[PDB]
Amino acid sequence: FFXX
Amino acid sequence: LVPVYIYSPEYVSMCDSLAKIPKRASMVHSLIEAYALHKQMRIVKPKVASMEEMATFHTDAYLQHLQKVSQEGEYGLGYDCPATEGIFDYAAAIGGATITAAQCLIDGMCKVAINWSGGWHHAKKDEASGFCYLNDAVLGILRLRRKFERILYVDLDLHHGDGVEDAFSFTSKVMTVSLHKFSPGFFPGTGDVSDVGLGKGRYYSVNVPIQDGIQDEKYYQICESVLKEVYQAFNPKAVVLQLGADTIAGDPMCSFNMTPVGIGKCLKYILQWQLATLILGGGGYNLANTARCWTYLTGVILGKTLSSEIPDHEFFTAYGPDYVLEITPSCRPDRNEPHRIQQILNYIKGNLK
Ligand SMILES: [K+]
Ligand SMILES: [K+]
Ligand SMILES: [Zn+2]
Repeated sequence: FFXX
Repeated sequence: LVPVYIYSPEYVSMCDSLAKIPKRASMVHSLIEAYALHKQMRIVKPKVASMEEMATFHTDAYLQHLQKVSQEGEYGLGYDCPATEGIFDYAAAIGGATITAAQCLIDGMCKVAINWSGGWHHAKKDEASGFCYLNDAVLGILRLRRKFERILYVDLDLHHGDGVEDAFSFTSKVMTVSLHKFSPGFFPGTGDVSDVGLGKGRYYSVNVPIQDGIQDEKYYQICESVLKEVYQAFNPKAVVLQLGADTIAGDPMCSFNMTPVGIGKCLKYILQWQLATLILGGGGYNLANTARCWTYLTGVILGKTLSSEIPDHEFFTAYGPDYVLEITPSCRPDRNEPHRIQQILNYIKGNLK
């Protein structure tokens, strides 16, 4: 998200 | 002989608490139950992993730090893996569930054991990564190695199965195979086709880099080609299969354009081998579609065709506006150039003989  | 289904109310409630996937475990389980599939499986309550069991892969120091943060509030924590209260108990529950599934397989209780809430494939021995605080897949592989000489790990999540691959990079007793998106800046960045493993493990890691927009037919052709070659070359005695549903059309990852039918064909191809098989989930961030996918795949495991109409159940509104089980592919380009796929497959084919 960030990041992955 | 019936598949084992790892489930308990306390386990589902624990798994429902991960913030990237709220209530996903309950949605998956309640759709499975709405289709009555639990009546065709042996329900087994998961045990909680001990620190001793977790330490078969994770370092003592990482496990001390995880416990400390879990009580109080480095090692890959903070961003994708926030350092929050209770993370150790969550890790122990998920690790314990996959270990329990593996134990059922080594004990001969079943030939297929299912832990849809596992599959946290990015965690490393000493580092949380990619929402994964503990690598339950590695722990399950290690438990299977008590009875099965060679383990094949197949990872169909959208993301590279880097943590599992790295855990086994240097050994020929576990072969890892990952199909995943591979593109500049796409997490975790690893897993080009030239990633083959190290030392005596060279050629015992297989990586299939794929671009946005792949659909069922081509994905299955790729997967079948690779798996036929892997089976003949490696002769596995047991399989661990990660089925993250973030490849499915409609996922916020917005990369592949798959439906559960295409993944199901990959699953059926593996099931034909009649080996002890440990089934895991993983990613899947459109919650209703992930429940659709894993419910459909549970039907595939059971040899059952499911009705298209979603049965009424507690989460019915999440399945609107269509309220059917099938997923319609999006209209986006398939960015996989045929001759590039040929190059990838030919490289793998040569490496496996
Ligand atoms: K993968
Ligand atoms: K390996
Ligand atoms: Zn993923």
